[PDB]
Amino acid sequence: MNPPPPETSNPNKPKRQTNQLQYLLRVVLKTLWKHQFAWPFQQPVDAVKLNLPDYYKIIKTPMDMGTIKKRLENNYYWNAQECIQDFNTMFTNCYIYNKPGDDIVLMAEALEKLFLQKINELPT
Ligand SMILES: CC(=O)Nc1cc(Nc2ccccn2)c2cccc(O)c2n1
Repeated sequence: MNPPPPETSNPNKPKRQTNQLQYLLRVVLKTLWKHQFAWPFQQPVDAVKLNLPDYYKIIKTPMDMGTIKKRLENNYYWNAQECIQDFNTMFTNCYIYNKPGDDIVLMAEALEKLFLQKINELPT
């Protein structure tokens, strides 16, 4: 079945709220959330509902925009680079599990190119 989702709070992890992390929630995430290809990434992969029983045998660092959202809302991150790593992990997983030109990869590559032009400039 499905593994536990990644943690969205951790009381012994130091937390911070920088200007660039506010921008990742308020601006970067909340617009990517609205893209037409955003739905498969708005929650952890449900390997049971999707009949992908091999997903979590291949992917061992799962990540998804729904986890990132709760992490941003809970001030989980020390800095913006930690949150950007989570985004890249989400995109990289999708390219590892699937193959060039799959419908899901096209969705991810569309989000990823949008993600890059949106983080091109972060606040100060
Ligand atoms: C062969 C295959 O179904 N691959 C998939 C399917 C996903 N979500 C879905 C969900 C519903 C229908 C089809 N697809 C998916 C999601 C996130 C990351 C991934 O790597 C994914 N890979």
